[PDB]
Amino acid sequence: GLTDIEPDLNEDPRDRWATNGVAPEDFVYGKYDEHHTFYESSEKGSFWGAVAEEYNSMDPPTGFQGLISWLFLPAVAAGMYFNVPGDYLFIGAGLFVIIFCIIEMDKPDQPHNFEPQIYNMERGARDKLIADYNTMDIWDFNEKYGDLWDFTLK
Amino acid sequence: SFPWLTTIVVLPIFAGSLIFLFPHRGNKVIRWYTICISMIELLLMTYVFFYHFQPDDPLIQLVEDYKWINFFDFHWRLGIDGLSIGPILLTGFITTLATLAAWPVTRNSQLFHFLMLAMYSAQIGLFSSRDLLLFFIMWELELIPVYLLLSMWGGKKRLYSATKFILYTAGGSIFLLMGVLGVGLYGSNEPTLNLETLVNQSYPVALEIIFYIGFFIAFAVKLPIIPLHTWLPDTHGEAHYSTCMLLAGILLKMGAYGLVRINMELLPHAHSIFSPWLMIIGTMQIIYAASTSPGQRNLKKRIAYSSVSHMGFIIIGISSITDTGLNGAILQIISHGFIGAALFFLAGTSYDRIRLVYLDEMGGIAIPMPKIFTLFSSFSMASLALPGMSGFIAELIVFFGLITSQKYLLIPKLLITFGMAIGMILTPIYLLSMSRQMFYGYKLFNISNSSFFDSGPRELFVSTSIFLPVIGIGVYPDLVLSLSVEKVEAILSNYFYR
Amino acid sequence: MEHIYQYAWIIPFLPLPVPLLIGAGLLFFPTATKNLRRIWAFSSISLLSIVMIFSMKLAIQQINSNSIYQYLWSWTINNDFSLEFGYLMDPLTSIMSMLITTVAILVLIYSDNYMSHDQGYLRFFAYMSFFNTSMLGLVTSSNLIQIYIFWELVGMCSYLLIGFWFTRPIAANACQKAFVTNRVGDFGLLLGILGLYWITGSFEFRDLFEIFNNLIKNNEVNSLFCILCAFLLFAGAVAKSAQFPLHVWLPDAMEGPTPISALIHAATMVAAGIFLVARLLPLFVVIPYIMYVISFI
Amino acid sequence: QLWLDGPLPGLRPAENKIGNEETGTRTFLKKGIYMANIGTKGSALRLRKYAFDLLAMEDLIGQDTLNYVRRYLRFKGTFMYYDFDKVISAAPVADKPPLTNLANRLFDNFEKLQEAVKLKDVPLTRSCYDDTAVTLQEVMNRMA
Amino acid sequence: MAVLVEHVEGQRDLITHKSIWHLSDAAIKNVYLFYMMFTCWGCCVFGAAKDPYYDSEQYRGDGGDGTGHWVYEKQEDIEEAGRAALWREELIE
Amino acid sequence: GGISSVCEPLPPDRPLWFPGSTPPQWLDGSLPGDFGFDPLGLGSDPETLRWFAQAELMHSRWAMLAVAGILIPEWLESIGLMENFNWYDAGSREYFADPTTLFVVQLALMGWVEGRRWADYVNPGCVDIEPKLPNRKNPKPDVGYPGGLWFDFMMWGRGSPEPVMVLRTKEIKNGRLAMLAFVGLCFQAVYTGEGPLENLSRHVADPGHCNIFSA
Ligand code: CLA
Ligand code: CLA
Ligand code: CLA
Ligand SMILES: CC1=C[C@H](O)CC(C)(C)[C@H]1/C=C/C(C)=C/C=C/C(C)=C/C=C/C=C(C)/C=C/C=C(C)/C=C/C1=C(C)C[C@H](O)CC1(C)C
Ligand SMILES: CC1=C[C@H](O)CC(C)(C)[C@H]1/C=C/C(C)=C/C=C/C(C)=C/C=C/C=C(C)/C=C/C=C(C)/C=C/C1=C(C)C[C@H](O)CC1(C)C
Ligand SMILES: CC1=C(/C=C/C(C)=C/C=C/C(C)=C/C=C\C=C(C)\C=C\C=C(C)\C=C\C2=C(C)CCCC2(C)C)C(C)(C)CCC1
Repeated sequence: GLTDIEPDLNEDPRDRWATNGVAPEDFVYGKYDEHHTFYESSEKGSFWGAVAEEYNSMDPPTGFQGLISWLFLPAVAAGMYFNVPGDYLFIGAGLFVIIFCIIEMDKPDQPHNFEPQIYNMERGARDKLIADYNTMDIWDFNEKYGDLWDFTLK
Repeated sequence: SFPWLTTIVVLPIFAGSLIFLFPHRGNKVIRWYTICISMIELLLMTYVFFYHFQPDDPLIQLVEDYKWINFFDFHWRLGIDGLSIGPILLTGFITTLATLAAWPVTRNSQLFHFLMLAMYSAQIGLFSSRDLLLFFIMWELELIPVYLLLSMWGGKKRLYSATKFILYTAGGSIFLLMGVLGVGLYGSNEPTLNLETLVNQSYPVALEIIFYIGFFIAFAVKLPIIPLHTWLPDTHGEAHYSTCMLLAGILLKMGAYGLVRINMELLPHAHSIFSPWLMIIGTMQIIYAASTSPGQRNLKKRIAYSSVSHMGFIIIGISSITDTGLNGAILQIISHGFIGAALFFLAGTSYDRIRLVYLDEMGGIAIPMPKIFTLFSSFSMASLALPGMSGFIAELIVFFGLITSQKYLLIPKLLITFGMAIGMILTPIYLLSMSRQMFYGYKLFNISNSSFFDSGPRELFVSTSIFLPVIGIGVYPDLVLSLSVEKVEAILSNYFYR
Repeated sequence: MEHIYQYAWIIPFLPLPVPLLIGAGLLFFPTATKNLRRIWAFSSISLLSIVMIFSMKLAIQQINSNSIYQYLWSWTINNDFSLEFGYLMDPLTSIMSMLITTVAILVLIYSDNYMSHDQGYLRFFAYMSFFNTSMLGLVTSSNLIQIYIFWELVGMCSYLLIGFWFTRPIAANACQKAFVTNRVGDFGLLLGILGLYWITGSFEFRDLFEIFNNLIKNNEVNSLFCILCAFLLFAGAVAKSAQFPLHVWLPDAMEGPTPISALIHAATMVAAGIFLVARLLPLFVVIPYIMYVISFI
Repeated sequence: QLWLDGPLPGLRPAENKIGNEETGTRTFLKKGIYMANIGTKGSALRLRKYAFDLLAMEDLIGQDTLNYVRRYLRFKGTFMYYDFDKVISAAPVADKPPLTNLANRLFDNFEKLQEAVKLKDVPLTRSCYDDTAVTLQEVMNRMA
Repeated sequence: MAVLVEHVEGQRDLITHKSIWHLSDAAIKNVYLFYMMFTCWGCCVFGAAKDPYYDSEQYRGDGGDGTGHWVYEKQEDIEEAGRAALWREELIE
Repeated sequence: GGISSVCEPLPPDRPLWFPGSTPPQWLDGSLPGDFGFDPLGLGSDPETLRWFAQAELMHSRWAMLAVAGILIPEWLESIGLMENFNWYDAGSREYFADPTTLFVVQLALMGWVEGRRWADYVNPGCVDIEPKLPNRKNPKPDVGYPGGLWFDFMMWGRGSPEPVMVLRTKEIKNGRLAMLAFVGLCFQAVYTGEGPLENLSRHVADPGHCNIFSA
C-alpha cells in the first residue's frame, strides 16, 4: 500500500516460514472460516435470472457485435462438422476479428483509458475532457488540449 | 509459391511501425489495433500449420531463399519442420495473450505495443530461420525491446535488471557470433551459412568441440544453465508480468531450440562428447534451483528459480541421446511455456491488488480473491508434475528416455534417475509453502476489497485459455509429440553407426 | 457375460461431470452455481449410486466365474516408445470398488447435513466426487503408469480436502505436510516403477510378474536391484497407508472435516497402500527379503 | 566405465539368417529401441504378446492413420525380430528350420505391409495385413 | 480378433481386449484450429468486457497505470511532495 | 427469510387445464398439481377430496415405481446387461416360491403398513415412527407426507431447496405422467406384441406408419 506518514519500523523479528494469518487462539471458529455463516432463505432467486445478471454485469457486446460474438463459435463448430472448406472458416474468423476490433475502436473512451495524470485532474475538467474527446475530431482535440499531455509542464 | 513465412515474420513489426501514425490519446485504439494484428497473425500461422505443414515429413518445409548479401553468401532463408512449428505456435499464442493481459498499461501504450509486436516478429523470425547469420540476427533483435520493456514497465529494481540482462545476453551472443563465424567459414571453397548444407559437414574433433563450446556458452546464457543463470532471477522478478510471459515462456525456450537445431543437429560428435557432462549439470541445476526457491522471500524470484529448475529436465532430455528424451524435452518446452507465463501473470495481477512483495506478509488473500487462488493452486499443481497436466507426462517421458538410453550403463542411469527424483520432492516443498504463505490463514481485509477486487472476465479468460491446453496435453500427449516424432528421429539418425 | 465388462469405463468417469460443472460454474458463474447447492449433492449421490449398482453386478459376476477381463488401448504411439491405458477387472478391483462406493455414498449423504451452514458446500462435493473418480480409476488401473497417475491424483484430492478451511492455520500446515509426506512415497513408487520397467520391459501386471519370476529363477538379474525396487515400491504404500516411518501425516489429516476423515483416511485412501501391496504380492513373493520387511513395518 | 564414447551401436545383425537375402537386414527395423534382456522364455512371452499387439492393429488401418500403422509396425517389428532371433538361437537344432521359415514368412509379410502403407493404398494394406494376421496367429499358436 | 485368452495353472484365466487406436493428424489439426479460433473469440469478447478492478477508482485513483513500479514511485513522490509542501509553506510564511 | 415448511396455495389466477374457463369452487389451489380440472365434480365433498388426494398420491408413487422398474431393466436388456428380461412375462417366471404363497405373504406384510397408513389418515399422529429423542422436537407432518429418519432421510422436504408446494406438484405431475405411461405400456404389451423401447424405436423411425393404426 501507500503511506502518507512514515510507518513504525518492526523492532521484533518474525519467522519467515510461519503462516501469516491470525493466531489459532485468536481464531473465531465457525465465523472466520465460513462454516456456520450460511443460513438458507426462502428468498432465493431464479437460476436463469442469476445467469442473466452475471452475463449482463460483464457488459456484453450488443447488437451486431453481440450477434457475431454469439454466433462465431457455433458457426465454426458446424463448419468443421459439415466438412466445409477451412479457408472459408479462416476468412470468417479474420473478418470477425477485424469487424470486432473496428467496432471497439468506434466505442467511446472512458476516464480509465488515459494516463494517471489525466485521471487525477479536477473532476469537472476531466469530465469536460472526456466529453470533448468523444465529440470532436482527434486533430482538433490535439490542437486544443495537446499541451495537457506534456507532463513536465506542471 | 506464396511467401508464407516471410509474411508471418514481417507482418507484426510492419504493423507496429504504423502504430505511430495514430494521433489518438489513451490506450483503447492502440491496444485494439495491436490485438487485431496479433489475432490476424495467429490465424495466419494457424492456416500455415493446417494447410502447408505436414507432421509426417522429416524434411524442411515452406522454404524461402532470397540472397541478401553476396559477400557472406548470406540469404534470407526461412523454413519450418516438426521442431519449429510447436515453438512458433506457442510464440503466437503466448504473445497474443500477453498483449491481451497488458491492457491496464496507460503509460506509453504506443511504444509498449510496438515493442510487443517487434518481440512477436523477432521470436517468429528466430524460430523459422534456416540461415546461421539470420539466426544470429534474429537472436540479437530482442536485446532492445526487452531492455525498454524492463526499464519502462518493470518493478523496483528494473533498471539494474535491464542492464544486467542486456550485458549478459550480449556476452553470450558474442560467443554465438564467433561460433557462427567459425562454422560459416569452414568451407574450403566459399563460405556457407545454410543449415541444410551444414548438417552434412565433417569437422575434426577439436574444431568441432571448439565450435560446440562457442555455441553452448550462448545457449547456456539464454537457456539458464548453472552457473550462467544469475541474470534470470532479477530480470524476471523485476519485469512486467506481460513481458514475463514472453521471458519465461518463449525466450527461455530459444536456448533449447538453438541447442537442438545447432548443437544437437549440426555438431553430433561434439554433442555426444559433451552430453554426459550435461546430464550431471542438469541434475545439479534441478536440485540447486529447487533448493534456492525456498530461500527466496520474493514470490516472482521463487517462480523464476522454479523456471530454472524446470529447465533441467529439458537439459536432461537433450543430453540423453534418445528419441524419447528429445520428445520429452519438446513437451517440457511447451508445458513450461504454458505454466510459467500463467504463473507470472497471476503473480502480477495479484500484486496489482495486494501491493506486497515478500511472502511473509501476504496471508489471507484467498478470502477477498478466491478465483485467483483457484488458478494459482491449479497452475502450482501443473508445476508440481501432477498427472492430468503436461508437466507430469513431460518429466515421465524424460525419465523413460534416460532409462531407455544406450549411451549410459547402469550406475549413472541410477544416480541421475534418483537425482531428478529428489527434485520432485523439493518442488512441492516451496510451492505449496508459497501458497501457504500467500493464500492460507485469516486476515481482516477492507470492505472495499469485498467487491471489484477479484480477477475480471479478461484475467479469468487468460488463465483458463492457458490452463486448458495443459489438461489437453496431460490427457493426450500426442497432441504435441505427433508433430515432432518424425523430425526428432532424423535428428537421432546421425547419432548411430553409419 | 462379456457385455458388462465392456461398459466399465463408465465407473471412474461417471462422477466427473459434477466436479467439472461445479468448477466451471464457480470460476465463471458463482451465484448461479451456488443457487443449486443441494441439487449438486444429490446429483453426485445419484451418480455414485449408479456406479455402486454397476460394481455390485460386476462383483456378483466375478464371484461365480473363473475369468478376469482386461481392456486396453494405445495411449501413445511413438517411434521409440508406446504407452497403454485400460482397465482390469479382477476380484481385488471388485472388492475395492464395492468398498469405495458403499462408504462414499454414505459419506456424501452425511456431508449434505455436516456442511449445512457452510459456504464451501459445492467445492466440498466437487472435491469428494473428484476423489471418487481418482480412486475408482486407481483400483481399476491395469498398468503401473495408470496406478501412479491416480495415486498422485488421490494425493492431490487429499491435500485439497485436508486444507479445506484454508483460513485455519493448523489445516494450512497439515495439508502441505500430508502432501509432502505422500510425495516421498510417490518418489519411491516412481523409482520402483522405472526400475521394474528397466528390468522387465513392461507395465502390465501379469507379464511383469511372469518376466520377473523367469529372471529370478534363472539368475538373470542381480538380487540387490530387485530388493531395492521392491523397497521403493513399498515406500509408496507405507506413505499412503500412513505407516512407519511416514505415519506423521495421518494425525494432522484430521484437521479437515470429519466425512473426509472417514472416507479418505479410514476406508479408501489409506487402503491404497494395502491395495498396491496386494496387487504386487506375486512380485514380492519371489523377492527374498521384502516380505520380512513388510511384516516388520 | 560410465558411458559410451563413440557413436551408439546400430542394428545388430541376426545370426539366424532371418533377414532379407539380398541385404541381410529387414526394412522395418528401427535403431535406438530399448529391448530388455529377459532370456528365451521372456523373449517367447514378449513375442506372443507383441504378436497379439500387432493383431490389435485392425482399428489403426485407415486412410488417415497409415503413418501410425507404419510406426507401430516398425516398433513391434524390431521387437519381435530380435525376440525371434533370440528364441531361434536357443531352440533345439531340430526345431530351428521351421522357426526360421516362420520368421522369414512373418518378416516378408511385414515388408509387404510396410510397402503397402508407403504407397497409401488401403485395400493393399488390408490384404497384406490379413496375410500378416494369419502369420501372427500361427506365431502365437507355435509359441504358446 | 484383438482378443487374447491366457490360461495359467493355479491362476484364473485372463481375457485381454486390445484396440490400437490413435487420433489422425487431421483431427489434431482440427483441435489446434478450433483452439486458435476459440482464443481469438475469447480475446475479442473479454477485451470488449469491462474490468472490475483496473477501471475502478481504487486502482486509477491511487495513481495506477498498468506499470509494475507505480507503487514505489508514488510513495517516493508523495514523500518528496510533502517535503516540497513544507518548503512552500516556509517560503510563504 | 428462513425456510417455510407450510404449503402455499396457488393464486386464483393460476394456469388451468382449459384456459379461459372458470375453475371449480372446490379447487382453490391448496392441493399439489391444482389446475382446476374436475369436469365431473368428483371433488365437491372436502372429505372425499382429501381421500381422493391421498389416493392420487398413492397411485402416483406406485406408478412411478412401476414405470421405473419396467423401463430401467428394459433399458439394461437392450444395452445387454440383462439376459432375458420381459416385464409382461415376469409374473409367470419360476422363483423360489409359488406365486400364491408369495402373494399371501405380500398381502400380510403390505397390509401391515397399509393400515398403519390408514390409521394415520383416520387419526393423524396416532402412529409415530420418527424417534422421540430427549430434546429433539419432531415437527408435525402432513397426512400422506410423513418422514423423519426413514422416509425423509434427506430432509429435502419441509422447505429445503424447493418450497414444499413446488416439490409436491413436481411429484404429483411426474406421478400422473407415470400412471398414463403404465396404462400405455399395459395396452401396448397386448396390442403391439412387443416391448416398450422396441415400440419407441419403430415409432421414431417412419412415424407416419408403425402406429396405433398398423398394430
Ligand atoms: C404418456 C405418454 C405416452 C407416450 C409417450 C406413449 C408412447 C408411445 N406409444 Mg403409447 N399409450 C399411452 C401413453 C403413451 N404412449 C396411453 C395412455 C395408451 C392407451 C390407454 C397408449 C396406447 C398405445 C397404443 C395402442 C400404441 C402405442 C404406441 C406408442 C407410440 C406412439 C404411436 C401411437 O400410435 O400411439 C398413440 C396411442 C394412443 C392411445 C394415444 C395416447 C396418448 C395419451 C392419452 C396422452 C399422451 C399425451 C401427452 C402429451 C404425453 C407427453 C409426451 C412426451 C412429453 C412424453 C409411442 C412409442 C403405438 C406403438 O408403439 O406402435 C408401434 C401403439 O400401437 N400406445
Ligand atoms: C389414480 C386416480 C387419480 C385420482 C384419484 C386423482 C384425483 C384427483 N385429481 Mg388427478 N390425475 C390423474 C389420476 C388421478 N387423479 C391422471 C392420470 C391425470 C392425468 C390425465 C390427472 C390429472 C389431474 C389434473 C389436471 C387435475 C387433477 C386433480 C385431481 C383432484 C380433483 C379431481 C377429482 O375429484 O378426482 C377424483 C378421481 C377419481 C375418483 C378417479 C375417477 C376416474 C374414473 C372413475 C375412471 C378412470 C378413467 C379412465 C379409466 C382413464 C384411463 C386412462 C385414459 C388415458 C384412457 C383429485 C385429487 C385436480 C387438482 O386440483 O389436483 C389436485 C386437477 O386440476 N388431476
Ligand atoms: C419422482 C419424483 C418424486 C418427487 C419429486 C417426490 C417429491 C417429494 N416426496 Mg415423494 N415419493 C416418490 C417420488 C417422488 N417424490 C416415490 C416413488 C415414493 C414411494 C417410495 C415416494 C414417497 C415419499 C415419502 C414416503 C416421502 C416423500 C417425500 C417427498 C419430498 C422429498 C423430496 C424428494 O423426494 O426428492 C426429489 C428428488 C428425487 C425423488 C429424485 C429421484 C430419486 C432417484 C430416482 C433415486 C434415489 C437415489 C438413490 C438410489 C438413493 C440413495 C441410496 C441409499 C439408500 C443407499 C418431496 C415433497 C417426503 C415428505 O413429503 O416429507 C415432507 C416423505 O418422507 N415421498
Ligand atoms: C376423468 C376425470 C374426471 C374427474 O372429474 C376428474 C379426474 C378424476 C381428475 C379425471 C381423470 C381421471 C383419470 C384420467 C384417472 C387415471 C388414472 C390412472 C391412469 C391410474 C394409473 C395408475 C397406475 C398404477 C398405480 C400402476 C401400478 C403398477 C404396478 C404396481 C406394477 C407392477 C409390475 C411391474 C412394475 C413390473 C413387473 O414385471 C410386473 C408387475 C408386478 C405387474
Ligand atoms: C409408455 C411408453 C411407451 C413407449 O413404448 C416408450 C416410452 C415413450 C418411453 C414410454 C413412456 C414412458 C414415460 C413417459 C414414463 C414416465 C415415467 C416417470 C414419470 C417416472 C418417475 C419415476 C420416479 C421415481 C422412481 C422416484 C423415486 C423417488 C424416491 C425413491 C425418493 C426417495 C427419497 C425421498 C422420498 C425423500 C428423502 O428425503 C430423499 C430420498 C431418499 C431420495
Ligand atoms: C500445444 C499448443 C496449443 C494446443 C493445445 C491443445 C491441443 C489443447 C487441447 C485441449 C483440449 C483438447 C482439452 C480438452 C478438454 C478439456 C477439459 C474437459 C477441461 C475441463 C476443465 C474444467 C471443467 C475446469 C477447469 C478449471 C479451470 C479453468 C481453472 C481453475 C481450475 C479448474 C480445474 C476448476 C495451442 C493451440 C494452445 C497453441 C500453442 C501450442
